[PDB]
Amino acid sequence: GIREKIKLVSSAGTGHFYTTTKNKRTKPEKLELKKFDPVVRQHVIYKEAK
Amino acid sequence: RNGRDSEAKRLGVKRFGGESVLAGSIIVRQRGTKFHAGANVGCGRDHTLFAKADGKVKFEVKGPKNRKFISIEAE
Amino acid sequence: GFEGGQMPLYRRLPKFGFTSRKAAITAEIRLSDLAKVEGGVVDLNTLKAANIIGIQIEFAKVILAGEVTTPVTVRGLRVTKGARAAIEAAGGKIEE
Amino acid sequence: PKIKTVRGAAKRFKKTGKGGFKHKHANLRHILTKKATKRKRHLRPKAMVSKGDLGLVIACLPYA
RNA sequence: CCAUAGGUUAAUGAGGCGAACCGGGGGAACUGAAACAUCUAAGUACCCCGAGGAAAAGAAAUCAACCGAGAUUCCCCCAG
RNA sequence: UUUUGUAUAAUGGGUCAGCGACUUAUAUUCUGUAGCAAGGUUAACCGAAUAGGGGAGCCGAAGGGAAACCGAGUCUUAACU
RNA sequence: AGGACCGAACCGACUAAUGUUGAAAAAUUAGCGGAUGACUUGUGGCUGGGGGUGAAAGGCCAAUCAAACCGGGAGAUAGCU
RNA sequence: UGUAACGGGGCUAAACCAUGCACCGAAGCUGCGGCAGCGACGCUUAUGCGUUGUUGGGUAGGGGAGCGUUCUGUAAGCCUG
RNA sequence: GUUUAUUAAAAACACAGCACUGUGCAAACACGAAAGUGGACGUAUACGGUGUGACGCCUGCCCGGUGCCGGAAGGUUAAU
RNA sequence: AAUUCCUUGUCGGGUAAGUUCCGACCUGCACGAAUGGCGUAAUGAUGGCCAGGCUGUCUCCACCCGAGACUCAGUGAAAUUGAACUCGCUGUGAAGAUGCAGUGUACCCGCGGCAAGACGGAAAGACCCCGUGAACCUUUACUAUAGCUUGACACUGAACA
RNA sequence: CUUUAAUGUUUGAUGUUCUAACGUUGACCCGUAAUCCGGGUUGCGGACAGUGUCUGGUGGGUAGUUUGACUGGGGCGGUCUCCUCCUAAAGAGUAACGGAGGAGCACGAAGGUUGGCUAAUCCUGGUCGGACAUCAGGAGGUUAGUGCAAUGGCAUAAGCCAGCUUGACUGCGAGCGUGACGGCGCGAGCAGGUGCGAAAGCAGGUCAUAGUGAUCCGGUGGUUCUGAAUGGAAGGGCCAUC
Repeated sequence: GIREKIKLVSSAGTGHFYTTTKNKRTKPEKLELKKFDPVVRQHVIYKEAK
Repeated sequence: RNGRDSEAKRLGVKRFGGESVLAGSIIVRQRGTKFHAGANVGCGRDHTLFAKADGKVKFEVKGPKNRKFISIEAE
Repeated sequence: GFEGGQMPLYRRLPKFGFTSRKAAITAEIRLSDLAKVEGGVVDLNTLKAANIIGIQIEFAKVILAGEVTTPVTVRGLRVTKGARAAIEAAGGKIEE
Repeated sequence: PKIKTVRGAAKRFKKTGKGGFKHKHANLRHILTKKATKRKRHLRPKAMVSKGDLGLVIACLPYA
């Protein structure tokens, strides 16, 4: 519905991204989640609420 | 104004009492916890009860609420 | 592949891959041959001459697939591990 | 004549060592962020064509 | 005006027919796609021009691949 | 003949006689059978010409992988109980 | 004088009956309309198929017309009989 | 349309109820004779029998085994004025 | 008057008359790959198209929609 | 009203009696002004209604004259047709029986005649439905295209402001 | 460099004028005893018109086609996928244009864990204060709640509140369930790295069951896997994803 799709990109040098959905209207703030990076193999901070 | 129903989900008891199971085997695919998990039985995310060790299926009635457990006897 | 009008199996499944261009010029030599090469020396020619790989073939490989006996000198071909041991065990010589 | 291969079937099935055919799983091209990673991880390896369908496949692929 | 156009005469050749094969100029649709329009049928049917006992093509501004081959045409593979 | 079901008042046939409908070619798969057998077999063509040559090729003896590549293993994966 | 009036030839075809395996694949008999006109007729010519021609009915184009006839594509195709 | 709601005659039992013993009754079962399929089993061994058990309705359809026709070889043979 | 030759002759078609509209002549328009031809050896009192349909009394309001005619400022807008 | 469903509207005229006809009213389902409105003399093998005359149209048919029909001689078809030793009823039955069951009736064979049945004959129902059938027709369905139309380049230049 | 002034020069733009291309279905002459045509002279028009290629617009004038199925005949109406209950005959499944309802999402907390807590309603007392807003006590028992239908669940709470958080992880997966298949579902455990907790442990989303779309074609990021002489590249593959 209204809830958009965003890419959580990795803070390490890799291009690896998780992908998910955000309500852009009610939460306009960016979304930072310490997720797992399998190229670095380490839990790195992910950014970019699209 | 009518004429619709969902597809039948095929719930129920898949392995009955005394029936030998392997580990991992689904015993009761069901909807709430009509049957609860007992010894060597796990309860999945949709309340599917599955054999966590090998053995024989044991339906029992335990506890102060007369719940229907399902154990597995090691066999 | 006509299932009534349902989308057929060869058309509801995705397609994968590509064709190599290079696997059509590689070959795969057993050890049952190379007693057939007339010489006790094995190159791409000496195999082509023995009607065993084909003219278009550029690459060849000497897979363990049974029973080399005579001492054979393999030249310029890739040899697998097990068949390096089998060629060198029955006399033999592998240079590249 | 000589039998023509159903050509878009050759791009989708590949013959194996004992005559069965492997194929890539469906459902893993797009709409993907809605799917669990357990689905997607179980759809990546290639799979054998089942018993029902080998008749169709062998009919479409007579040289492979 | 010179001259060209035109006119007259003579010499040589052509014209038309013919079954298929051949080269070229044009060129469908039914059909198949379980509908249909891209696609197919198919450069097929047909129409037209021209030629020969055959025609056409043909003597690398061609391939190949760091080795080489050596014009064109036809057949069997390559290879569904 | 078609049908759930035809004495059916459902179809067809006035009768006789003659003709009248699962073929042919080329590929592929399985069964039988024959030859040879980790090998089998040639096509075009040459031709004393159904012989004999011709093994170009095709199929099989090795798979895995999208592919490089590896190879009785291989792919997945940083690595696999 | 008159797309004037009555009415034969001439052109037509309103009604009825017969006929309907007819005398006739459209007629006969009894009445009927026009009958100097936008008439009728002979002989020749011209227009052609998505085309002609049409005082228009989808009429007519050789007893064929919401697309002639012949030949070909062609054994079109027919999940239907 | 005609009795026309026992098939009919006809029945006061030839109706109904209860009990019992007879008999009729099918391509069922049995008897006798025959053929064929599938098993098992001692030989026969390349199969037949002293056997022996059991099976044999059949549409779509699958499997197996045959007869006839015309033509070629056997056949310049063998029948035939 | 004409029409469904062969089940419909009619209120239908036609018609004189009316109106609208196009057309300045190498006319519009039509047949025609084109040449050309008809329009017409005519010239706007003519010709083509469309509707209505002798005559008499008349033909009212609506330009928002669709079309046509006219305008060129601005927006958008192809090949290049 | 060629227009009006309700509707045989209501009133009037004609008729013994008038769903039609004529006149009128107007509540015009759903007239109406050049897809013309309303009148309209004459005309019409035009539509509707009334009357005089006339009559076999009819009450209700009768007789007669001819041509067939019928008999004889000659010639000599056709559609149809599984086979026939081809009755009625009542019932059964693929549900409307010459063929089944029960029963009743009926010597065998023709000729003239009638047409109730043989789901009679003729024509692979024209209606209805279906077919991923066809054809023509329409349109602001889709896709094209002829035609008309727009600009660029070509054919296609100079001399001055 | 910025900004300006004069000249020369280099090119485009526009308007007037011109004759020389082209048009002439104007006149005259000739081929020619010819209203065709061609040539000549001249007049008029004249870079226009016209035609070719390209291009926008218009285009039933014409052509090719499409215009669903279910359906107690077809049309008209309704429906078409997914979830819940009943029908459904005490395993599963089970039809009808049978009876009833819902979905085409929401959520970065409404997920994970740790620690804690327990509802509805009614009665009584009490400032504004009321049938019903807060307080206190009692009865009561989950008649409540569960992000949204219904069913099954839920107190060990799956309900309610707070602290810290990202396991809403990545690669796999014994074994099962469920479908004709495509597919869908459940899953202990293994490896890597993480959160909460003192720890045992729990966490691969949410109490569960709806919240959806195959393939092709193509877009974006990563990975030399390929890369038609060779080195690259383009394109393709693979992984993620739209």
